[PDB]
Formats: sequence, C-alpha cells, structure tokens
Amino acid sequence: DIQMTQSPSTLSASVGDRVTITCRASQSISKWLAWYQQKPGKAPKLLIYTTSTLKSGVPSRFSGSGSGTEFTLTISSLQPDDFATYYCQHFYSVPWTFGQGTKVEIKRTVAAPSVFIFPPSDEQLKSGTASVVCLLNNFYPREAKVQWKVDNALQSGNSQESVTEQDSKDSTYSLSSTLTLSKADYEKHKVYACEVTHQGLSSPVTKSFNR
Amino acid sequence: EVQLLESGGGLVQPGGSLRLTCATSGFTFRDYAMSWVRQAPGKGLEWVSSYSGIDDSTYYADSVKGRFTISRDNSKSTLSLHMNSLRAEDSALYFCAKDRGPRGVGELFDSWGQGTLVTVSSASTKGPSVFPLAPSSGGTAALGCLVKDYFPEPVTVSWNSGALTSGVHTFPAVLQSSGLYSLSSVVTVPSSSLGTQTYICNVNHKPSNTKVDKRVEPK
Amino acid sequence: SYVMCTGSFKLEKEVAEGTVLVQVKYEGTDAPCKIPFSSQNGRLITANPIVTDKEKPVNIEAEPPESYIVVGAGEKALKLSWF
Repeated sequence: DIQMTQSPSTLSASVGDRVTITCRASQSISKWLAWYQQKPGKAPKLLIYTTSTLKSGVPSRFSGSGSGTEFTLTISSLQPDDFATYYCQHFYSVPWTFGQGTKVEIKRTVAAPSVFIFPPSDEQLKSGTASVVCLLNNFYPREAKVQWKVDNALQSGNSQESVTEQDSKDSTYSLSSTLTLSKADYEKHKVYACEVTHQGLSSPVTKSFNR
Repeated sequence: EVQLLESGGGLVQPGGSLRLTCATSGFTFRDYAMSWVRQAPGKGLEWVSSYSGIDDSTYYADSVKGRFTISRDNSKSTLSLHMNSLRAEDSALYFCAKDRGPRGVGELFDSWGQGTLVTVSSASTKGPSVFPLAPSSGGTAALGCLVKDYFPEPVTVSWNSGALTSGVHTFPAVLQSSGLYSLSSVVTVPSSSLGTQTYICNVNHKPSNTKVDKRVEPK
Repeated sequence: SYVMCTGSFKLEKEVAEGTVLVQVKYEGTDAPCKIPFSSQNGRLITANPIVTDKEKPVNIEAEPPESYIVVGAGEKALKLSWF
C-alpha cells in the first residue's frame, strides 16, 4: 500500500511564526492529498483536500502546496488554537493511509516546575501498599527529569510518570510520577524525596518528607 | 448540523466478537459513503472500512480483511461494524466518519463522531481504588486523587462535581507492571483557600459501574 | 463479484460517432474494479466497464441524449459535457 511519512515528527514554534509540515508518499498520488487537524481529546477535523483546496470555515492562514510525491502544509501566523497533531491522508485509492502525525508545540518563555510531594494515604496503607506521588506543575519545555530517592538511595524499576498534553492558557506541562512500594518495605525507611531537574531550574530541586 | 454517535464499544476477550453502530441525524444517509477509522492509544489514524455511496461496495483494510464487515441501514440511517476474531491489536478508539460529498466512495472523512473505545484483553474488569493526595507543604496549594488498579481504560474524574475546573490537571493513565491502569487527578488552589472550601474528587468508571466521591482533607 | 473503482480516470481521447467514445487510463491500486460510469436518457453501450490494470487504457462508448458524462466518483470524478 501507499505509505505516507511526515516530517518533522514533533515541531516547536512560537505564536506568530510561519511553520511548515511535509508529507512524502511512497509513490505519486497526483494531487489527491488531504490534511486533517486533531486537537487533544477531540476528533480530527478535515482542513484541506485535493492538496490546496481549503475546507469551508478553515482560516486562511492555512495553505497546502506540493504535488506528486512531496507535499507541504503551511501555517502563516501561528495562533493559540493552532496547537494540535496534523495528519495527512492520500485519497488516491483504497486502502486510505495516513502519515504518522506531526504534533506542533507552542513555544513560550522557559518556566520552572512547582514541585509537590504527597505521602501515602492511611486507607492505602491499610491495603498493604504505599504510593508516594511527586507532581511537577507548570513547566516548559516538557523535557523534565524526575528521580526517586529513599534514604538518599536512587530507585529503579519502581515508578511510573505521566505528562499532560500542552496546556491551552499558559502552554505549560505537568507530570506526576508515582513511586509505589509495599507496606513492608515502605515502613523500612524514613525519608522520601523526588529530585527534579529541568532547563529552567538553575540547580536540581528536591522535595522530601520524613514519615 | 451533521452529528454522528458511535455506540457498542467495550471490553471483549480475544477471538471474541463485537458490533458497533453509528447513529446519524443531520444529513441524507442514503447518498453518502460512510467510513470507520480507528486510533489506538498514543498512535496515529488507521482507516478500517468504507461503505460506498453509489452501491453496496465495501472496502476493508488488509489487517482487518476477512474479520470485520461494514453494514448499512438507510432506514434508521445507521452504520454498523461487525467485528469478529478480535485481536489484541484491534484495541483502539473507533470513529465513524462521513464523506465530504454525496455519491462517493469514502475518500475523505469530513465529519467525525466522538468515538467508541474497544479494549481486547483477557484481563478482568476491576473497579479502581481512589486514594486522597492530601496537602501539607507548600507553594500555593496542591490537592489530588490517585485512581489505582483498574481495568479497562475509560475513567473520568471531575472535582466538586462539575463546579471546580480552574487549575485542574487530570493525567493520562499509565499501565502498571500488573496489567492495570493507574491515574492521578490534581487541582491547585491558593493557600488561603484551603480552610474555607471542601474538595471532593468525583471518579467514575463505567466498565465496572463504579462511582466514587472522595473527600481530600489535609495532612 | 467485483467492486467499484476508488481511483481517478485520466482522459486521453474523446471523439464522436451518433455516440461518443472515451479512452481513459486508470490511476489506482485497487484494480480490477468496476468503473463508476454515470450520466447527468443516457446509456452505456460498453457492457460491464471494468479496469484490470493501471497501465492499460480502457475504451468506453456512451450514447448521451446538454449534459455531463461523469466517469469516476467522488472528489476526483472526471466530469465532461456533450451534445
């Protein structure tokens, strides 16, 4: 089948800049290419079809060009409600196939995370497990690194983190790492900390507590 | 005016069957080609099937061929997808799509529905365990709820019913090493506001018909 | 039991005679497929118009009644006009 490939995979650009996405097809699809936009949590929205024809309602800052094997989607002046993942789909013939996607990011001033720690709840301890939670709030870029220390001992294979997609009012991120031990070995140590490094943080920052 | 509503998704064991239906309202169902497109978690879009708008022509993705069948009811104006011999890789959000123009073959996906989730797994349905992330030490405030050890995926969470939504970050669920999901929803309020108002996270998990309203007091 | 073509048709020649001839090569990967031929009386002399190869053209003869001859379907149906 025809296999589409997009470039770049991820893209960072501030509001007001002119940004470009590329789609390459394994073979010539003539001008039969469409561009969809998908916001986090919502369904895709057809932006362009037949390479350059705009769907009704789409602002004129979007514009599709290219032909044959290489195609480009262009945003003239990046806007607030323009952060999303953009797919391209050929409709040359079945099977219809998409590109892997290009998630565009809204650049902003570098922000450091506010970090908060949560000890296990008594209810959970009654069940035999202990979950310490470490929250990083409001930080850009999203490349922020956490590490769990227990009595100054680094943990491994012991935690799971999850980052939220870019915020819609401050364009910041927020992650939440969850360290989980058993009641037994949780009660065997005293101090629990999550050390955090980020570009905005001049030096690593540590939040901690003693049980 | 064009609105599409998919229903029928849920948890089903491997090799099992399922049947999705797409209810439509804002357009002449007769004249349009209708499509099914799926999106697995954290991945891209994958076209599943298309039903032509000029005859009874059906089109299927290779991975799906021989196992699914797309059917059309121009009386109730509904589009059904019959899934059989379901596989692990068929787990995804199933979208119902409408062609841009009439009398076509489903080239474009002009109007989408909100989707219906399909989880294929021998794992058992397990309601979550909600624990409070109680605050004490810090800047502004932090205040959360940990929704642990549940399956399948669809879990929603509000705060103080629908009242509290400013400063709320609900996180994507991670898959734990046990084959179960863990989620965490937080809200940040001012330090001065901690004393006056109560904070109750509303966690909802339909697959197990579980609803928990959990207070979160300070430590 | 074939199925309609989802690709486009590129025109190569249209002539006359009291009927019309149309030579079209197919752009697609789903061949062999039935050709969605429509007129918008209008009759298709060619019985069961089918593509069986992208490289190979196809001859289509039609007897129109001024209207368009639409070969293909969807966003890229080849629309022509005759009298």
